[PDB]
Parts: sequence; structure tokens; C-alpha cells
Amino acid sequence: SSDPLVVAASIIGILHLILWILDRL
Amino acid sequence: SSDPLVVAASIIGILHLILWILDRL
Amino acid sequence: SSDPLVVAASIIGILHLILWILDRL
Amino acid sequence: SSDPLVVAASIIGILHLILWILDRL
Ligand SMILES: CCCCCCCC/C=C/CCCCCCCC(=O)OC[C@@H](O)CO
Ligand SMILES: CCCCCCCC/C=C/CCCCCCCC(=O)OC[C@@H](O)CO
Ligand SMILES: CCCCCCCC/C=C/CCCCCCCC(=O)OC[C@@H](O)CO
Ligand SMILES: CCCCCCCC/C=C/CCCCCCCC(=O)OC[C@@H](O)CO
Ligand SMILES: [Ca+2]
Ligand SMILES: [Ca+2]
Ligand SMILES: [Ca+2]
Ligand SMILES: [Ca+2]
Ligand SMILES: [Ca+2]
Ligand SMILES: [Cl-]
Repeated sequence: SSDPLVVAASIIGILHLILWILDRL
Repeated sequence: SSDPLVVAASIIGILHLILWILDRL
Repeated sequence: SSDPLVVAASIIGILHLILWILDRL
Repeated sequence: SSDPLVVAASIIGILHLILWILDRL
């Protein structure tokens, strides 16, 4: 388990990646 | 909970995101 | 130890870095 | 505390940031 702030940051980072890929495609 | 260095990195990453968005807007 | 979602995000981030470097080289 | 892989990723991310800033300055 991780600090909730670290979980939140990981979620935001993954979604940032996903949105960038979808934008480029 | 997380290593303090990982918490710090998550904070910096989130703030980096926020600043980028504000700059673009 | 960390939340599995945080481990996954860290792996994805490292691989993202690696792929970017290989692309540029 | 965090998984060692997550600590490593956080270190790499911070250093990536630092190098980018120094390059731009
Ligand atoms: C990038 C596409 C998605 C939009 C993302 C835009 C950025 C939004 C960022 C929001 C930050 C919310 C983070 C919320 C973090 C909450 C921290 C908390 O309540 O617990 C503190 C712990 O440290 C105590 O153990
Ligand atoms: C990007 C906009 C905001 C400016 C950010 C610029 C980058 C600044 C980076 C500073 C790095 C500070 C990290 C500080 C990390 C401290 C680590 C610590 O004291 O505990 C070590 C643990 O591993 C032991 O359990
Ligand atoms: C960027 C080059 C590599 C391609 C990456 C493309 C992005 C793929 C992202 C996939 C996200 C998979 C994350 C999978 C995360 C699973 C979370 C889980 O099962 O446990 C939940 C815990 O919170 C409970 O403790
Ligand atoms: C970007 C400027 C700095 C150069 C960075 C270039 C990228 C180098 C990346 C290297 C990845 C090394 C990560 C090393 C991670 C080791 C994982 C480990 O041994 O423990 C596994 C745990 O999950 C078990 O609990
Ligand atoms: Ca906390
Ligand atoms: Ca430590
Ligand atoms: Ca969990
Ligand atoms: Ca932990
Ligand atoms: Ca492990
Ligand atoms: Cl963590």
C-alpha cells in the first residue's frame, strides 16, 4: 500500500498517458 | 504510506502538471 | 512495498522514458 | 516505505526534471 497522494498521482499520470495517446491517434 | 522521497516526487509531478495546464490556458 | 497500481505506474513511466530515448537515438 | 522499483522510478523522474530545467536555462 501507498500514501493516498501517491495513488492519486499514479492515476493522474496513467490517465495523462492515455489521453496523449488517444489524441495522437 | 510511502517513502518520503516518493511522496515528494508525486507532489512535484502533480504541480508540474498543474503549472503546464495554467501556462497553456 | 507499494499499492499494485503505483508499481504499475512506475513500470509504465520507466518504459516510457526508455522508449523515448531509443526513439531519439 | 515503498517498493524499491517505485523509489527508483521517483529518483529517475526527479532527475529527469532537473536535467530538463538545467538544459533550458
Ligand atoms: C491529466 C488528465 C486528468 C486531469 C488531472 C488534473 C490534475 C488533478 C490533480 C488533483 C490532485 C488531487 C490529489 C488528492 C490527494 C489527496 C491527499 C490526501 O487526502 O491524503 C494525504 C496523505 O498524504 C495522508 O496520508
Ligand atoms: C516543477 C514545479 C515545482 C518545482 C520542482 C523542482 C524540483 C525540486 C525537487 C526537489 C527534490 C526534493 C526531494 C526530497 C526527498 C527527501 C528524501 C528524504 O529525506 O527521505 C529519504 C527516504 O528515502 C528515507 O526513507
Ligand atoms: C508507454 C509504453 C508502455 C505502454 C503503456 C500504455 C499504458 C498502459 C496502462 C495500463 C494501466 C494498468 C494498471 C493496472 C493497475 C491494476 C490495479 C490493481 O489491480 O490493484 C488495485 C490496488 O489499488 C488495490 O490495492
Ligand atoms: C533520465 C536521467 C537519468 C537516466 C535514467 C535512465 C533510465 C534508467 C532506468 C533504470 C531502471 C532501474 C530500476 C531498478 C529497479 C529494481 C527493482 C528491484 O530490484 O526490486 C524489485 C521490487 O519490486 C521487489 O520488491
Ligand atoms: Ca500521508
Ligand atoms: Ca527510505
Ligand atoms: Ca489498493
Ligand atoms: Ca508502503
Ligand atoms: Ca516488490
Ligand atoms: Cl509507494
